[PDB]
Amino acid sequence: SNEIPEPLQLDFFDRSQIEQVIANCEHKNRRGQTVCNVKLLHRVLVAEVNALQGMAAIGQRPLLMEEINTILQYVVERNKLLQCLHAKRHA
Amino acid sequence: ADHKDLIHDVSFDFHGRRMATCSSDQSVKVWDKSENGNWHCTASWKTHSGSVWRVTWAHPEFGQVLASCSFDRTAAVWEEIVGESNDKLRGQSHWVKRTTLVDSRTSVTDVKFAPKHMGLMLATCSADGVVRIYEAPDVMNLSQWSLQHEISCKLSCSCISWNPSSSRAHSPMIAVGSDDSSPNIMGKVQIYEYNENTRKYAKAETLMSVSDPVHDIAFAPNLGRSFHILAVATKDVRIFTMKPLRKELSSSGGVTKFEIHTVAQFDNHNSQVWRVSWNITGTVLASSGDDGTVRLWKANYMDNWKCIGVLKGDGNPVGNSYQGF
Amino acid sequence: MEELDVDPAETPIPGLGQQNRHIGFSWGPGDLLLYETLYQKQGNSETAARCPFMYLVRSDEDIYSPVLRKLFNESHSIFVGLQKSAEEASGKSRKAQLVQVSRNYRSVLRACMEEMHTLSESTRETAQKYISQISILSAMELSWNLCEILFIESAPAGPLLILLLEWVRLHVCEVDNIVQDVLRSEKPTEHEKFWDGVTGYVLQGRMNEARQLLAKEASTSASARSMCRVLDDLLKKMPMLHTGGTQTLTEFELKWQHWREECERHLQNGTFSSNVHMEAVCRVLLGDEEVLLEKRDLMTTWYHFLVSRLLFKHPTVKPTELHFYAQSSLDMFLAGDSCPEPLDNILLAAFEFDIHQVIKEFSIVSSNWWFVAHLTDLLDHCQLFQAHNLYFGANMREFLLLDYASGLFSHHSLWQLGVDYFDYCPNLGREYLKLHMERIPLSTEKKALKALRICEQRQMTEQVRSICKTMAMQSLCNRRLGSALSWSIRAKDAAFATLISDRFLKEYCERGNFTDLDLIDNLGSAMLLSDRLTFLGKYREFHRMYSQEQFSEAASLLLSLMTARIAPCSFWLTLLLDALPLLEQKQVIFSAEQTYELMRCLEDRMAAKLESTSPDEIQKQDSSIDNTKVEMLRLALARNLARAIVTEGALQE
Amino acid sequence: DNLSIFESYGTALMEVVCRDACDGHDIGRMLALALLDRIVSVDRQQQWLLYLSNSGYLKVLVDSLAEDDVVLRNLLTPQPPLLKALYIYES
Amino acid sequence: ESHEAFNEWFKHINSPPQKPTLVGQASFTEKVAHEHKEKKYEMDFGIWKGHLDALTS
Amino acid sequence: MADKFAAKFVSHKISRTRWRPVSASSLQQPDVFATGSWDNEENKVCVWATSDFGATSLDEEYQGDPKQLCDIKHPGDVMDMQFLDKERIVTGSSTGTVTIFRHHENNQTLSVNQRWEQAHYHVGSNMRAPCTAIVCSSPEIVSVGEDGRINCFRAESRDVLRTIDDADSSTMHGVTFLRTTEILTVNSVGQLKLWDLRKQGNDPTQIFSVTGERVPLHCVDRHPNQQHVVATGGQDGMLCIWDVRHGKMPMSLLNAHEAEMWEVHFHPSNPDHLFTCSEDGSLWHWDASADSEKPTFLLGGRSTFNISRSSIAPPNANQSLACAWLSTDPTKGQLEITNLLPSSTLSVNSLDVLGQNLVCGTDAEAIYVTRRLFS
Repeated sequence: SNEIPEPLQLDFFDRSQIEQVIANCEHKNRRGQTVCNVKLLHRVLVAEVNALQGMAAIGQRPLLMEEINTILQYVVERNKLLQCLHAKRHA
Repeated sequence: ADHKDLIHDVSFDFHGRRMATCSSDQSVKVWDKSENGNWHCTASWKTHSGSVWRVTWAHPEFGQVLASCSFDRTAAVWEEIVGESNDKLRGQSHWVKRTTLVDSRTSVTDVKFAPKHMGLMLATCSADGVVRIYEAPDVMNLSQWSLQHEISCKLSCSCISWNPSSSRAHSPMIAVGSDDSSPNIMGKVQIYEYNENTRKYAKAETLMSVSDPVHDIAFAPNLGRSFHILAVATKDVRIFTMKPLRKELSSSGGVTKFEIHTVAQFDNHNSQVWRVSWNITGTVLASSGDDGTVRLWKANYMDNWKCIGVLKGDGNPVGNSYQGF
Repeated sequence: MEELDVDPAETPIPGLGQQNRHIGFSWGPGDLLLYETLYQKQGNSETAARCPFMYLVRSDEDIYSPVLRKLFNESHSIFVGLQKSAEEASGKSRKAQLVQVSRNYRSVLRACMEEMHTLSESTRETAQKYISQISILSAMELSWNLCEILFIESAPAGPLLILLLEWVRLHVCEVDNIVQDVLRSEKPTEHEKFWDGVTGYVLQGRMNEARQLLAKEASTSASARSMCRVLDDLLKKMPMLHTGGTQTLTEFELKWQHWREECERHLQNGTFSSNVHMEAVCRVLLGDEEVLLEKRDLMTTWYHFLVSRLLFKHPTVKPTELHFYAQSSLDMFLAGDSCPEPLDNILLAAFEFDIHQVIKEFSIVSSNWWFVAHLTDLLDHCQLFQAHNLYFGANMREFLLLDYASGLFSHHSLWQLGVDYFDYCPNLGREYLKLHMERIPLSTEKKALKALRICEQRQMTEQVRSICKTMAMQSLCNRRLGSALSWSIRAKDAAFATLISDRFLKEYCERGNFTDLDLIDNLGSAMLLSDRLTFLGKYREFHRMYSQEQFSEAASLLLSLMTARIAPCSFWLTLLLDALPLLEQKQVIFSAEQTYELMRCLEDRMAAKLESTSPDEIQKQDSSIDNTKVEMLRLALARNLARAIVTEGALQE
Repeated sequence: DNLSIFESYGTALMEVVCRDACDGHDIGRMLALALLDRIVSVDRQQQWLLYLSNSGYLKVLVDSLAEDDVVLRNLLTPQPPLLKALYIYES
Repeated sequence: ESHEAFNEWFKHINSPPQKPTLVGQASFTEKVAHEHKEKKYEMDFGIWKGHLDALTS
Repeated sequence: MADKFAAKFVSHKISRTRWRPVSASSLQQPDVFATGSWDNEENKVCVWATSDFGATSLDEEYQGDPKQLCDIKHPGDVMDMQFLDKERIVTGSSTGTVTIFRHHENNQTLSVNQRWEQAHYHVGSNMRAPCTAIVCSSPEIVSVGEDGRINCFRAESRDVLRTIDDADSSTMHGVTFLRTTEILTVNSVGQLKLWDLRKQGNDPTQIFSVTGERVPLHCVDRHPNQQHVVATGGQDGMLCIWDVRHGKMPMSLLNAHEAEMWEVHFHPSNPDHLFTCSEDGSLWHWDASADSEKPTFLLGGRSTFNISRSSIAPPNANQSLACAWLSTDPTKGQLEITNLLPSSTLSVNSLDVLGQNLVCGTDAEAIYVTRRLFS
């Protein structure tokens, strides 16, 4: 294969800024790579989105939640394509 | 008459376009720099009954607001009210004293607004050894102040100064130098930081090696540097380096690990060194003493601080130069 | 790199030694404003409508000189080209760019001195300042070419010396004037300075014109004709480079030594002697220090002394001996009653090749930093260091960029440049840009717009928020309501949106008209970010959809907004008021359940309004007669409720 | 036929091989040199010679012999360093 | 030319029609977002249907 | 009716169509504009609102048809104009009347905020002349006329606040700001003249000319990124690249077009974008400032496109660019030209770009609005 991930289309957010924060906040995990954990990721997300405003987002809190979850599966499938590679190499 | 006998305080606007002088004459004069030049007395009026000590101005991002203090046990808050606006003709702009926080039974020793990025507060210190910290819950009333905090300093207040915050984990703090000169009290400057965990100030530090009557304290602009720098003008020239090592996650405002360093020491004024002022980056020093002399300072290739110039207020300044080595 | 102690940055005021007042200042964005305050003494001020005097103290005076801003503009322009190039290549291409841009800069330089000569010839009072500027810029150009050649090209022996002679001549045009003055004399040969001009030509490597004049001298003097022919033959057989695929220094020095031997043999034979001028010339050719030092007038400079010494004794020089020869030249040209000069020390350090001391020296001498920054970036491309930096903070580049940029920021158009300087600051120019854009007193919205795009390219959200809030407040102060509106929607702060939305609401109460209605109609999904604008939009929506009589969707929108419980107390007034046409329905299609929830919410809001006034009372002046309307309207309601229910029950028939 | 394919690759391929032979690694230098020698031993069209002449690679190579001189002058000293410099000069 | 037109028409018709995109809302903002979605859907369906009908005719 | 562009037929000869400024603003793009009619029976100033194509969130859709909100009489023809702010418009009249109108988005009408019934007369004979060019720099407003005098007004003034006189009558074509306090103009002979707004008196303060290549100059604008960088469009279609704040000799003259240059403007949210019109009715898209992203097909000068970072190439010595000030021939100053559209309607005389939005008016009494292929 030569698969690639689907681009994120973030509406509340600036993908450049998210990826900056991602590169800054990813950490060495016990699988041999520097990647931020999903839990840390998501509640950093909630913290930062709460850091600004809060007037009428109350109704859009769903949309915030599904978009957070969707970015979660994005990173999940990033990992999912990743792990295969090294065992491909060993094989 | 007014301001013609002595000047008790002079204040400028943010970014610099406006000025004002208050004196022991009980009146205030407000001056405006035309962008075409020349300084013009735009208004003047009485605000209090004692020798008007200080005036400090709320941010232009928060209106043309003056805060004045004196030997009056009281502190007045004047607002600029525009007569007419919206195109044709601008009516006489007038000063409305929004409120006077009367919280004092001694000399009102300093008044100072907060940095805005956490919200704008206001701190007033009195010769009672007490400081009062108000914020405006009302983001629309200019006469509203709720007193969030007060600290009993146990030392008569003389100068207070805010701690710049430029981080998502930095919480602000207050440094206080005391005009006390008793030669049995060791350390005239105290440090109190808002311990977020308790949701209230806890004393972060108090620094020894101080025994002089404190006249001026100067914070470093926060910037990305974790370490902070302080300049002190009491009767000497002191400069200190403060590296934050690490703090307890629940007692951060209570206990602080600061690598504290008496880094620059200059006694060259030979009088009561009243004042220190820094660059907008806090990177060039101007120091004023009681002898009418001011020394200018740059830190060298090795960060070493040096008097780059001497100006006499009781004599003629040293000459300008651009040809050294 | 040594300690740098200096003195004040402005002209001392004699009145300070005349009055003894205190002095105060003001940190601007690029200037320090100085004023006289009354302390260290009392009484006798000057304040009625003006300051006693305000001074704009500025260490960077050079920016306020007329042609110098031309210099600085074209300088950063070439700087832009330089960095656009500098991120891409290295090696031979880098060298070629560096050498030719060195000529570009020096070209702009002597162009500037040309226009400033036109300045000095026109004005005599400022001719002195122009002369000082000429001298300093000429020194800048001289050291400029010097450092270029000895690093940027770093050429081997040979072309080194030719470029040395070219640079000597470019700074030394005395010989042409001397020759013109000699040609002025009625008898050129008898002139004392005739032979001096001949020596000037031969020093400048102008053997063609030297032999042209020597032909005239030979024709004039029969005895000296042989002398001149021998000298011309020697100059024609000057040994040159020897390249058989690679230039050979060995044959070069061998044939030069043989040429020296031939000159000595000519002098001994007498075809090259017997005349004071010719004997002196031969002694100089073989190298004669005391004759050169007597000729110190025609050289006038120790670097010319050095180049003459090398040309006449060591045409192939190495840096290992350049320092010895420079020391000798300095000592011998200063052996008299001549004291050293700052530029003399500068050139001595440059010959010492110590980057640290020389950058120190130019930092001290240079009133400002364009020159030092330019040489710095050039030597950075040259990579002479061992990973050195300021060790005071950041690199030398960032230091000079900051100081120069702030000096620019002092000016209403010159601010822009620092942006471009820090376009190459990887982590810090962002924050410097911050510092300065909260030092600026914005009064020009178009300048604000330029700053807006500037921030746009790097996505600084927070600065945008701050500036938009500030300018919106300026707009509202001028009661520029739509402008404040614009700044607010830029800021994305629904708080202010709602705050001035209240302005809209109460002015609609006062005047009965939709305000900025055109702006209102077309805002998009941002309505879901501000409830007060949500209210206003749904209000116009209702006015419309009722005006075309879609009562069903009218009721839908109304029920939605009441169960949203929208608008403040003085405006649930209007929420209540809205139900009247629905009462006016003489024909209905709504469900019995619909009527239920309708009236449900009607008295629900009724009790809620009773309590919003006061938790057990009402105090609004409108309520009483409004309560009367309440009874009559609910009367009509209940009668229509009987009507609707009988219709609906008959609808089941 | 393969010579024709070489010339079909033209400038880019031989650019690559020239840069790899000039600044590559010892083993790879030997591999490239052997490839070139066997290719030249059968070439009759000399595109390679023409291009290397045009590009001035000969200039940088001959100027590198100045560095060869200095390194070998170091190598003549007692306890010479490893023979890799000798192999380089040999290649 | 007829076969080319048939292929274009067949791909266009086999392309499913535009969808109004509504799922029962629980909040007023959700109704408003539905309003937006139906604006977009009414334009997109109208233009797509017009081109579709031109093609089939 | 739109294809890649709003096409509005108003049956009025279009002179002015400028955005009541909305670009770089709010969270909403421009949709409100001000119009000025010329050679129409009612010489008028109108406010107009354009709606977005298709249907969007809560904006009442619309496939097109921008509509007038309000109109007001303007005596004489309507030549030059600038938005003093979003709410104030500054307009010149052939009768010597310069009017600032306070227009309203709240009630949709224009009100006479200020009217200078008399202004701009050449000194030496005191002859009246029409206000040739206008540019607003709040609070200052700088105007010039074919008299050759310069008038600096303020919004609220009724008098000529500052007047730079002249004894040499000159017909100018366009004006721009070098600084906050400095103005530059093109001249009908290819001259660029500078005056100090703080220095007043007859005869031009300084005059400069195109060297070698000489064509009359019809338009001038300071570059947004560099006001000292100045672009002037001429009668031939030759383009001059300048680095001028005291300069005299042009450091780029590139014979680009073969038709007169009405106006070229910098994209404000992208000064690397420039938009260009010609008399024939053709239009051109420029994407470059000192670099190149588009090609160009009739521009002078050397060099196309840009070198990439990262060195994977044969060992090369490349030379820096030559001293442009040492020559007077077409050289660097490239800004690219793309014929996105040859002439399609009657002669286009006015174009404007605000943010990523563009509008233009033609002699066909038509308004054409574009939003893409440069955004």
